[PDB]
Amino acid sequence: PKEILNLTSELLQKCSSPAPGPGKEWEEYVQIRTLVEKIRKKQKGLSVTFDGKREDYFPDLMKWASENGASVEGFEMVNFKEEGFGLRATRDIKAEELFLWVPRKLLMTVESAKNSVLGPLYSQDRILQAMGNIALAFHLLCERASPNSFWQPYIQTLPSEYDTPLYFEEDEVRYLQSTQAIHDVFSQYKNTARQYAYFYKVIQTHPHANKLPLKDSFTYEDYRWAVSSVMTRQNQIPTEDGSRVTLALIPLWDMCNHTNGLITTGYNLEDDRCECVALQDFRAGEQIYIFYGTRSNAEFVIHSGFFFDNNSHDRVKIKLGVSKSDRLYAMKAEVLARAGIPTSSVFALHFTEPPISAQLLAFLRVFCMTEEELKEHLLGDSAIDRIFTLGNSEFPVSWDNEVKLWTFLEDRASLLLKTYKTTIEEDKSVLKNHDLSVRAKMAIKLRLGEKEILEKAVKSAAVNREYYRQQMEE
Amino acid sequence: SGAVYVGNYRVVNRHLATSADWQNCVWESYNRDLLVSTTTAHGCDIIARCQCTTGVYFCASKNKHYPISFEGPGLVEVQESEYYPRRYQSHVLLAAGFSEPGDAGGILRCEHGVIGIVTMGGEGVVGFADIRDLLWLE
Ligand SMILES: Nc1ncnc2c1ncn2[C@@H]1O[C@H](CSCC[C@H](N)C(=O)O)[C@@H](O)[C@H]1O
Ligand SMILES: [Zn+2]
Repeated sequence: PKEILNLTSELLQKCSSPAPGPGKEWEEYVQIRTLVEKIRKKQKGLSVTFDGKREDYFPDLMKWASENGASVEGFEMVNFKEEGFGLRATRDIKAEELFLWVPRKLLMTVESAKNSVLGPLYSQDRILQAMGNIALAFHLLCERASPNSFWQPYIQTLPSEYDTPLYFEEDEVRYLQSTQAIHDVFSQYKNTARQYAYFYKVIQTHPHANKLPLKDSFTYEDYRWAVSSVMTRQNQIPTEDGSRVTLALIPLWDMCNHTNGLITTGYNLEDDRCECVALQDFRAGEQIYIFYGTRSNAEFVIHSGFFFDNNSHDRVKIKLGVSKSDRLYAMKAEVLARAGIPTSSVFALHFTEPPISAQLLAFLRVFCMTEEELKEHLLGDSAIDRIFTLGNSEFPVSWDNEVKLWTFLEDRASLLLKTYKTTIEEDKSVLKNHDLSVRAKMAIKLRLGEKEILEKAVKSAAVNREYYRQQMEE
Repeated sequence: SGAVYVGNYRVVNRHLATSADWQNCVWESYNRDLLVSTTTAHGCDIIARCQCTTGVYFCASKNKHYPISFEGPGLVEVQESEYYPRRYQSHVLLAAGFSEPGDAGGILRCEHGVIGIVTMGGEGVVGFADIRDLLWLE
């Protein structure tokens, strides 16, 4: 333990530092990554392992869940080559049919964590109180480490590894260099490392940790596993009394895969159970899917561990705001405030049509607006009506403002596109020609998706600029 | 309960308001579909400070609590109905979800507290009047 404590302290001291700024962002990452590996290298890996194949434990999950009133009828567990494990129908299922439910007593939740062996520490530590997902991850490890716990039949069917970024090789991460997504990756890695270092110290010293099953061994690998298991599986349910909402892991639900559609999941408070209905008709033998949510591709890769290709909800981040150096700053600020729009914020450029939201359009209409136009939108009772047509695409302020607006956006989108290291044809060529690892494929596909969205934004802005200018001439 | 009770104030959709709320009105906003009136008893809820995009709402037409992810509080078109003309409403969070006219007054929560109340809907999208900046309710 001396080596671990000495390095643990070093890690906490280094990772607690504020970012150095972008010139050293890659550098910060690899330094933490190196130190984390030095620590992980000296540990045995997971404290608790099981000897069978993952699939060999499915019969116990199914038995255990059926004993507690869960739905175990009409579907079974199979290994799909493309996604890995998931549910398959054994009987035909119709859309909106209830096929799955899970009673509250089988769920792993923060509310239940409060009453487990972790309770005494939960109540004292600030992070466990503040971070729902951390308290849930530690509850999961405590149960994993307890051989007679209620959830062993479920914990035993979880995978030993995940494809989220915490499991990426350095050279796989490298493919994301300069993409927007990498900023969120760097943060995720850094925060995970910090949490481990902090808690390792807490378990070793805090007196309420003396009776925990995690007292003898808490490896980096154990923490990484637990955090990943929560973030790739968790959902939100109401608390027992309906007074608040809380994180939960839901056995025999988290085995459903992802596709496009409507949300089919939710919690039935009256009967105290989680429910799910079929998204689409499935014939026996088909893979069962649910909709995970309207998430971006960066979120799916970073938090859920996979890259979904037909992501109709994908987008990129753009930061805009009104300069304080402007002459009309105060007036623009007043119009935006009246409209409920902040002076500066992060907006998004979307994959699907239209490329911009009404809020961004309204923002930009003010951003490019001149003094006279601002007075029209500020002075007079009619001003309020003018302000609430700003997000309405059929109500341009002036042909001049629309041209300035689309010119501005055309240039911003092009400038962002120019910051990438590779171009579109090159990335497509690599994906087609190289026998890449799965993780490398994700990094590249994600990189490509960001460029494709920006290219579309430029083309659309260019067209609108020409359209409005032509109207100006008439 | 179809309304949010914090400190000594009750927050309701303005168009669901009754004469009692108007008599005890302390604040209102046409543009947000909100009316705030006083109470005589202390409430139980909390206005969340958090910068979340995710939470749960009670969908009364389904009698279920659904998780949703939402776009921030931008300016959104609201269709004409028996209470309002077609207009844009400010400070409205948007998510894919289920909402029928009877779902108005349903409450959106995250693990930090209340975020907003169902004000608009139809055709797959549910929209909530954001109440996170009504700091004075506390
Ligand atoms: N349509 C899809 N495409 C690619 N990966 C998917 C997917 N839907 C779900 N996933 C996979 O399933 C995980 C969510 S949990 C679903 C069960 C999982 N296969 C298991 O082994 O327990 C994700 O981390 C990802 O690996
Ligand atoms: Zn929150």
